[PDB]
Amino acid sequence: GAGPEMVRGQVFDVGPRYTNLSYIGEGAYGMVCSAYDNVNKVRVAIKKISPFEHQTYCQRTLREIKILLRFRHENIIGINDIIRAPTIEQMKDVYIVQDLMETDLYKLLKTQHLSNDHICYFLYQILRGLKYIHSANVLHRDLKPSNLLLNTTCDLKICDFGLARVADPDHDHTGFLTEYVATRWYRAPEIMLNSKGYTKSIDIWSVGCILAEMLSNRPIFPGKHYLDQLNHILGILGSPSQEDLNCIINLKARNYLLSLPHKNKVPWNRLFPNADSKALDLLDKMLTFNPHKRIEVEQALAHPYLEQYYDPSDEPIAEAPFKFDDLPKEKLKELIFEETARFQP
Ligand SMILES: O=C(Nc1ccc2[nH]nc(-c3ccncc3)c2c1)[C@@H]1CCN(CC(=O)N2CCN(c3ccc(-c4ncccn4)cc3)CC2)C1
Repeated sequence: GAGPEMVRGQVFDVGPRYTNLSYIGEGAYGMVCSAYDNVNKVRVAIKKISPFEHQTYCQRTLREIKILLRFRHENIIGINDIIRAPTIEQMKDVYIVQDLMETDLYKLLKTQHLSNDHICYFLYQILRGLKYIHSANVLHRDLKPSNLLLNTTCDLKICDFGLARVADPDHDHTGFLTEYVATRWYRAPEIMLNSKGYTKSIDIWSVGCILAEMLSNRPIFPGKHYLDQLNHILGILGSPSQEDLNCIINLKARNYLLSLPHKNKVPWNRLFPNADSKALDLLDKMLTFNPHKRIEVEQALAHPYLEQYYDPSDEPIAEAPFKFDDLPKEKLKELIFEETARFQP
C-alpha cells in the first residue's frame, strides 16, 4: 500500500497523503515536485528542504516558514502543509506543501511577449502583494521574475521569503562596496554605495527592474559583478544630480561617483519605444536614483498607469507588523520543529 516515493534519485517522503509525484524544478533550496493531495483531491507543489547542514540554510528555512504561515494574501504564496518526522531526532528533511502554479515570470519572459494589458495586470498584482508585505514592516529583499509565480489565468503570487527582513530604516547606512546577498540585476544603486537594504525602497527598485524587463523581455541592468551593476544603472539614469550626491555623506561612495565622467540619461521612450507612456512614467518613479525620492508602494498603486485596477479598499494590509543571527544550530533546529508542529497529527 505504501513505500517511499522517489524523484530524480531523491527520496520524497510525503505519503500517504501526497502521491503520484512529478518533478518540477530544483535549486540550492532543494527539489520541488507536483503531487496529488489525497485529502483535498488536487495536485499541489511540494518542496523538499534539507537544511540542517549549516545555520544559514536553517535561517532561510525559518524566515520562509514563519513569514508565509503569518501572511494571508491572494498575491502571496501560502503554505498549505508541512511534513517532517515526529521527533527532532528523526527530522532530517522538511517538506513544504504549497498551491500548484503553472509557471513563473522568469520562464514566461524567456519564451513569451507580454501584451500591455498583461504587463499592467502583473504589475498591479505585484504591487498589491507588496503593499501587504510592507504593511507588515517586512522587506522581501529578493524580488525578481523567478520569484513571481503565475497560474494558467495569469493570477500572480510572490514567492521565496528566505532573504526577507523586518524593515529598519534607522540602521540602513553602511560603507561603500559593503557585500550583499540579494540578486545582482535587481539591486538598487544605493546597495553598492551606502545601504544595507533595510528600507522599503529596496523592493520598489526591484519591482522597477521587473517592469522594465516585462517591457523588453531583457533585464534592464545585467551587470556581471558587484560594481559593474552600478555602472549599468548609471549608464541609463545618467550621472546623479548635485542634490542626490549631497545625500550620500559617506566619502568613499561620494568620491567614487564624482570620479566618473558625466553620463547623460537615456530616455525611457528610446529604450522602450513600444511601451505605454503611463508605464514609462511609473517606471521612472520606481527607478529613481535617490531612494528617498523613490515612489512608495501605495503611491505606485495610485499611479494613472494602474487606474483600471486601483481600489485601495480591495488592497488589504496586514493585521499587525512583524517584530519576530545570534542563535546556535541546535536552537534553530528546535524553532523549525516548533514552527511546524501545527501540521502534525
Ligand atoms: O517557493 C518555491 N517554489 C515553488 C513553490 C510553490 C509552487 N507552486 N507551483 C510552483 C511551480 C509550478 C510550475 N513551475 C514552476 C513553479 C511552485 C514553486 C521556491 C523553492 C524554495 N523556496 C524558498 C524556500 O523554501 N526557502 C526556505 C529554504 N531556504 C533554503 C534552504 C536550504 C538551502 C540549501 N542550500 C544548499 C544546500 C542545502 N540547502 C537553500 C535555501 C530558502 C528559502 C522558493
